[PDB]
Amino acid sequence: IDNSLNTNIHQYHIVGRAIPTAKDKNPNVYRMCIFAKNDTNAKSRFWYFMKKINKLKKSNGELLACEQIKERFPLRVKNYGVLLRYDSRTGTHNMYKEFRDTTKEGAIAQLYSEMAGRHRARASSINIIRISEISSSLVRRPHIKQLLKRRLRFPALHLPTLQKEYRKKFASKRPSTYRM
Amino acid sequence: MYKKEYVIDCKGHLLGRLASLIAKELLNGQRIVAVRCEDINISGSLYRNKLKYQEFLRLRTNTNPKKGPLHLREPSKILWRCVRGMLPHKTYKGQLALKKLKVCVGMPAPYDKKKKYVLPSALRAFRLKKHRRYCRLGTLSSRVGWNYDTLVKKNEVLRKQVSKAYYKKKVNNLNEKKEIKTEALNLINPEQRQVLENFGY
Amino acid sequence: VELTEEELYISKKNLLFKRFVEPGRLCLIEYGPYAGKLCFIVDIVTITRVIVDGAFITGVPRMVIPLKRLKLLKERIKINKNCKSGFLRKTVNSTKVLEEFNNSKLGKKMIIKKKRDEATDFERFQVYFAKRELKKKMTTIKNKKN
Amino acid sequence: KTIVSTQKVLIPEGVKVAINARKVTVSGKYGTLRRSFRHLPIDIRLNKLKKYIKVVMWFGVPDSLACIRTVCTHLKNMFTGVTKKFLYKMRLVHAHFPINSNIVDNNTRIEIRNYLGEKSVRFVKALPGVVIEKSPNVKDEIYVSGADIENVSLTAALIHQSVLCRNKDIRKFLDGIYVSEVTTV
Amino acid sequence: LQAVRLYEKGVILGYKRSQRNQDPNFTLISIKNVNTKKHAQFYVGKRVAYVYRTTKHHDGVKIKCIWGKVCRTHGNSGVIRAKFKTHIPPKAFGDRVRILMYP
RNA sequence: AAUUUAAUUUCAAUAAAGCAAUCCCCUGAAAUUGUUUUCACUUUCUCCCCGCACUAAUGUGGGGAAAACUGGCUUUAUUUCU
RNA sequence: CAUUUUUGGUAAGCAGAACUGGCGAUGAGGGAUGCUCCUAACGCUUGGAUAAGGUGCCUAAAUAUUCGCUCAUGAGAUCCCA
Repeated sequence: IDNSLNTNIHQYHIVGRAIPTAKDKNPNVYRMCIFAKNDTNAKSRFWYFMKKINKLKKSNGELLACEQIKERFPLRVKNYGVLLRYDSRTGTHNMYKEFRDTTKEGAIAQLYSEMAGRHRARASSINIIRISEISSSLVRRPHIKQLLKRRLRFPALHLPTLQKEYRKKFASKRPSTYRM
Repeated sequence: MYKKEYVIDCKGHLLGRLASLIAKELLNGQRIVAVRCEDINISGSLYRNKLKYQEFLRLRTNTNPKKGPLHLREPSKILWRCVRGMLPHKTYKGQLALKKLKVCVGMPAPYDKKKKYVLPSALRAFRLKKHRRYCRLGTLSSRVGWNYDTLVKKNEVLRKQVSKAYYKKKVNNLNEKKEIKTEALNLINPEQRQVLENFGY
Repeated sequence: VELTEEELYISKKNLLFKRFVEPGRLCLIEYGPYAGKLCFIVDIVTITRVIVDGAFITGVPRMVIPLKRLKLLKERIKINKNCKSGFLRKTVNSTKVLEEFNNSKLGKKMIIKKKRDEATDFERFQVYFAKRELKKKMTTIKNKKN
Repeated sequence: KTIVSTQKVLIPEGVKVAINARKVTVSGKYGTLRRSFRHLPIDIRLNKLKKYIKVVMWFGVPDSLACIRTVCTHLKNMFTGVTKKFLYKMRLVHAHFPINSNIVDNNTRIEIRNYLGEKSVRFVKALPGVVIEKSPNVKDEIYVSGADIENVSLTAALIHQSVLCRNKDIRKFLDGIYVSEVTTV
Repeated sequence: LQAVRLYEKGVILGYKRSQRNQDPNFTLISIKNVNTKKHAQFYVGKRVAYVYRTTKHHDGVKIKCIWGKVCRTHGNSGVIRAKFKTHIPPKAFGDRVRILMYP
């Protein structure tokens, strides 16, 4: 529906297996959940992991399932812990981060934004190894601990912007910053 | 626009945006009187701006400064130069736009009688954070020796005090107009009076 | 123990800060698909973003927006933090906040403007005609006063 | 980063405050002191009845925390100054030549003669509201007093800066007038 | 007073330029009220009249007219492309135009 | 501006019932190959105790209770109140 | 001449090779400008919608939205490219 705050990164549960052979009379079936912008991207990342772990390329296997995975309670805000492997210019690093968000997909988008903004790391150079809902008391980030207080009621303190129609070129008098 | 003369009170406005908005209007078609032009804001610091003006002064010519550039010292002329930069002034179309612009430091009284407009996106408050350094264009000009400042300071104060006397008189007049209007609202025929009230009187 | 005349003192403080991001405060959306609608502050996602939830009158679903897209109103209704749509409807109906908004000067300017926007051609003439009657009478009163 | 940072600033009993829109003014026995803080964008609020001031910042960063701690210290100095003037006791050191300290202009300008036997005059005028007296008790001692710790210190610094040698060794030659003791009346 | 105008005001901008390139088939029109594509879309099919003053008597008169019609936007701020029955002169850039209420 | 019948772990009210209280839709933390079992977690503009105004606050720091309004489940009907 | 592989030579907008594509023999749009980079090869016209590429102004489209990071008493800002 939305296109004003929207994230098109979604989560897909993907299942595949090795093709039956004389050597592989009974295959091994493999499942994983993967965050991607589309089904082809999800599949290609799944295939890359099948290649990295197993000996199975797209040629050597067959896809059992790919399906988008559904938010249980979208109105509820939840504490996500996310564990990364990422590449810098001069090396590879592991990192564990906390985000309070409605859903895991919002968190992954936030994570890519954070890694890009603060570390210059592109989506290609990041690998999420597990994102999951965790207890509020177990968060290490002060900015999320501050939200988790009993009484939250800060003053808003931001600029007006309106929209294109009432985005006047010139004005008779000077604007009111406080807004009250 | 669609009006004979825009007058702009350029106090508290940020240089680049103020110039750009003026320029596109000149190109669109409009005579524009830029007024109160020492109280324009540059986003750099005083030292940083002094350095930039120093580089501008350093730029001259080896050959013959009679064919050199102009190091205009008026804050109004600084705005004018910036607008000129934002016009294709070596054309005829650009020259016509350039001619349409009028610049003045302080409030010239024939155009103080006129209404003043502002450009709301271009204020220092509007596009700069509070905790980041800035510098007033007149302050910078004074630093690099323009020094026509005290006369304007006296003139602006005298004009402002008269404007206060004008504002109180205007308030008196408006209050009296409100009082007669409210009294003579009773005398209107009921249905018509109800309609006028409905649509916001 | 409790306040007596110290009650006046706390009351008569001149503190600038008001319109806190409290749960159940009314806010006017200024941008996006649901612009010009009024809505309550439910949750706070993060420093930029909040969970807003429309009035049943205004027709805006429960959803995340940036706080920057709201113009906060004075009124606020105190509610428990976990509440959903039935309780929000029951509370809004109870507290009659839209009437308070209509009474409020910004609300009043908006509703007057709304009438003026929707006014028909005959209605427009009637406003002109009424103002003309008023000016005639008002000028006659100005003659009267001296 | 943080949403909320606060400070609760105790005020002495006699202080007559007037601090609106971050233009802080404190009056007391020794004077009225005015000091803008309008570059610092924070919610200091007064409480007259139960005394104290509450300072609060919205959406703090460590820069903001530095500002809050700085302002509260600065405000406390303003209270301290009006209640009791800040006195900088400056001892005049010389290992050879008598250095003549003649206070002129009603405790406003100290005349200094004969630094390193120079046979010449250095006059060093004070800032507004900072009195320069001499000590009856200790011959080398000079009292620099006023309502503001910054102006008295600056006045003292000006006196040091005025005296100091161009080019005879800093380790060897120790002569000049220095700030010994920072007190109040 | 004596006249009633019965059009809305506009400003004949340039032709439908792009950086350092010219298309003279389409003209760019600023309509006084508009500042959005969506609002401009209301006025999209309307007949447009450029009236201009001249030196000599032509058909006994010193006023002449070019006709065109608005037809599609040129931006999100509602600046609109108009196609005319013959190209309007660059001399008339920044001049006024009449946007009729019909069809 | 919409629209059709499908498809895909999708609701939300409506007003009468029930059910459990750190309990539950949930989510934690624990003892080849499947289980399964433990205790951890809600609210409050309710009440109490200490600190009595000690707070960012039309309150508050710490310590305890209370309830099921709030949320959650099981129902029974109801969908242009939403 | 370019990418990639490449030999000599301290290196070289240097000399010498390989594969392929260009230019030469080529307009057009971008790369601020530019024989070669990128987009793309061309009768005459009308209209559309896009590419490369853009959208503060010069200069056509956003002082768009959205999250980070960033103040520099010579900051930084589109391959070749200084």
